[PDB]
Amino acid sequence: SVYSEYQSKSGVNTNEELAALIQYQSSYGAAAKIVSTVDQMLDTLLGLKS
Amino acid sequence: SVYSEYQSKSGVNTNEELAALIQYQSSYGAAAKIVSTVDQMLDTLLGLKS
Amino acid sequence: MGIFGTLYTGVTGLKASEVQIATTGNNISNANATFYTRQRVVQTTNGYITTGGVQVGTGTAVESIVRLHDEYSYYKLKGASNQLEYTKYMASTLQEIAQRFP
Amino acid sequence: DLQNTGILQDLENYNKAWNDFASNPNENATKIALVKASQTLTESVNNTFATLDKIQKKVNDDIKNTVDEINKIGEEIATINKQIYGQEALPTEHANELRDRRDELELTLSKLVSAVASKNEINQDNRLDTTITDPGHQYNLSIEGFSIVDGINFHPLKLDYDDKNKSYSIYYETPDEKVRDLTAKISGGQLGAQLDLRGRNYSKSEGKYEDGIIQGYMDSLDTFAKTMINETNNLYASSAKSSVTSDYLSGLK
Amino acid sequence: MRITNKLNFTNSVNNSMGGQSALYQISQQLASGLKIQNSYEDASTYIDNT
Amino acid sequence: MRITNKLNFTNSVNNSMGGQSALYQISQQLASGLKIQNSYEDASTYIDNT
Amino acid sequence: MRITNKLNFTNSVNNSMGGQSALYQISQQLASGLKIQNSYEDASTYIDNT
Amino acid sequence: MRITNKLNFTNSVNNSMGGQSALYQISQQLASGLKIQNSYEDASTYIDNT
Amino acid sequence: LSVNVQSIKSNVIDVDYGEAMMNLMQVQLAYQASLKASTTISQLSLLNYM
Repeated sequence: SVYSEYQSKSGVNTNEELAALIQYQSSYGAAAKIVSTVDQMLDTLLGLKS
Repeated sequence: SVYSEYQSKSGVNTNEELAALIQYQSSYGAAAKIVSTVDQMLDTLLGLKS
Repeated sequence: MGIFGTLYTGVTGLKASEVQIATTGNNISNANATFYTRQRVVQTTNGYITTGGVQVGTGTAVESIVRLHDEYSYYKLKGASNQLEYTKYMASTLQEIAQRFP
Repeated sequence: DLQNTGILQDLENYNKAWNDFASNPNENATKIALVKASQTLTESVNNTFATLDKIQKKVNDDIKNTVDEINKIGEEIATINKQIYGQEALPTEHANELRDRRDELELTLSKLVSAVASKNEINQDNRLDTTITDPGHQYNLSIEGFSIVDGINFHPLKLDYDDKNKSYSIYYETPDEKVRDLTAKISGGQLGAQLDLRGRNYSKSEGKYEDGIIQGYMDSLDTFAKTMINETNNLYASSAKSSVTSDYLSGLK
Repeated sequence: MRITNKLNFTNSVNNSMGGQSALYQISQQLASGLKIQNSYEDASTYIDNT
Repeated sequence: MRITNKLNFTNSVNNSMGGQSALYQISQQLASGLKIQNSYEDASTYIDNT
Repeated sequence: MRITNKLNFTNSVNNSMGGQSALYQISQQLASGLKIQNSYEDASTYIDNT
Repeated sequence: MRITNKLNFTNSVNNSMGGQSALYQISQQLASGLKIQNSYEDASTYIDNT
Repeated sequence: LSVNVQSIKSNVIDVDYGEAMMNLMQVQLAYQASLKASTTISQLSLLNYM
C-alpha cells in the first residue's frame, strides 16, 4: 500500500513524457519561426535607413 | 426498455463521435492551407508597395 | 472583411475547427462519462458590403454550445428505476425467507 | 408480447388452480394463492391502464408542451423578420443567409404542419433615401385554413384548462368587427399527430375529447374490461350465497 | 447514438449470464430429476406434494 | 457535387450508422434465435402463434 | 481555447490517466476475482459482506 | 500512475508467483491427497493426528 | 444451511470474469481510440505551423 501511494505519483509515465516531449518540440519550433520573423525585420529595419 | 435508454439518442457513444472529428480534420486542414495562401497575398501586396 | 480582415477570418474558421475538435475530443473522453449529454456549438459572421436588396454581413465567428433532449424521457425512465428497486429488493428478500425453512 | 407475459399465463395460472381446486375442492391454499394471483392479474389490468392512461396523458401534455415550444418559435420567427427591415432600404449580401436558418424554421412548420407566405416584386435602391425595407410582399403567412399571420409578430392564440373542472380549452380574438376562436382545420406532421391521437373534438357533455386514436384504444380496452367483468360476475353469480343485495345504481326506480 | 442503444449489447452478455445460470438450474433439475427445489417454484407441486 | 461535400461526409456516417443499427438488428436473432423479437416486426406471426 | 491548449496537452494525458486507472482498477478486481476490494467501492455491500 | 508503471507489471508477476505457488501447492496437496502436508501448516492437525 | 449462505455470500461479492472481461474491452477498446484521438490532435497541432 505505501508502495502503491508513491507509485500513484512519482516517476515516469509514457503519455506524460510523450506529451511534454511533443509540446516543447512544438514550442522550440514556434520560437524558431518567430525569431526568424524577428530576423526579417532586422532587414526591414536596416532597409529603413540603408 | 429503460435500461436501453442511455446509449442511442443522447448519452455518450463512440461511432457518432469518431466520424464527426474527421470533418473537422478536413476543415481544419483546409483552413490551414487557406491561411498560408494569404501569406502569398501579403507578399504580393508588400512587393507592389515597394 | 479586409485583407487583415480575411486573414483572421480564415484563422477563426481554423480556430472554430479547434473548438469543434475540442468538443469532439471531450465527447471521446465522455465515452464512459456515464451521465453525460450532447453539448454542441454554433457559428456566426461579421462584416459589411453594399449593393441594394438585403442586409449584409460577412466573416466567421463562433456561437455558444447547447444541449436539449426529451427531458421527461429521463423522468419516464426514472419512474421505472424506482419500482425496480421496489421489486428486486423484495425478490431478494423472499429468497432469503425461502432459505430459512427449505 | 411473449409467452408468459403475465396476463396470458395469469389466466392459465388462474385456471391451473381450478384444476387442483377442482381436484381438491376443500384446499383453501389454492383459493389463497389463486385469489392473490388473480388479484395480481387485476393489478396488471390496473397497471396496464395506468401505463396507457399515463402515456395518453403525456401525449395530451405534449400539446401544451408543444404549443408552448412553438409559440415562442412562432414569435421568434416573426421577430427575425423585424431585423431584416428598416425605415429605409438595404444592401443585398447577407439577409440572404439570415432567411435560410429562419427558412428552415418555416420548414419546422412543415415538420409540424405547413405554412406559406407570398414572394413578389419590389425595389431596394434609394436615390432620395425616401425608402423602406419590408416583409409583407415577401412574407405574409397563412395556416390550416386561417390566413392572417403577421410579418413581424406573434398574435393572441392561447390554451388554458379552466379553473373548476380544470380541463383544457383554446381561444382566439380579432379586431375586424369579428371575434371568433383559434381552432382551424388544424393538422400536421406532428401537429396532426398529437391532435389525431389524443382526442380531437371536446364533448364537455361527455367530459371527453371525443375521438382520439389512443383514446379510442382506451375505450376498446375498457370495452374488454367490462365485458369479462360481467361474465365472471355471471359465473360467480352462479355460486350460492345466503343473501343477495344489489349494487346501488342511479335513476333505479 | 447515446440514449437507447449502446448499453443493450452490454446487456446481452449480462443476459447471456442470465441464461448461463438459468441453464445451470435446469441442469440441477435434470441432475436431481425433480421438478422444483424451492418454495416459489410451483405452489401446486408444493400443495400437491405437501 | 459541392455542398454535398460537407454533407457527403455525413452520409458516410449515415451509411455507417445504418450498419451499426443493422448489425444490432441481427443481434436480436443472435440472442433470440427467432425470426423476429418484437411486435412491430410482424404482427401476424406473433398473433397467430399466440 | 488559448491557454487551455496548454492545459489540453495535459488534458490528453489527464483523460488518459482516467482510463489508466480503470484498466488496472479492473486488474485487481480480476486478480482479486471479486466485485470489490476497498471499503469505499461499495460500503453497503461492504457492511453486508462483513 | 508513474512508478506504478515501473512495478505494476512487476507486481502482476509478484501477484502471479503467489497464485502460481498456491495453485502449485494445492497440486501438491492433491498429489499427496492430504488436507495438509507439513507441521507448519496446521500443527494441531499434524501433531495430534500423528 | 451453511451451503446456502456460502453461495449467497459469494454471490454478493462474486464477479463474472467474462462480463468484466468484456467491460474491460469496452473501456479497453475505447481507451485505445481516445489515445489515438489524442495523437491525431497532437499531430494536427504540429502540422499547421507551416
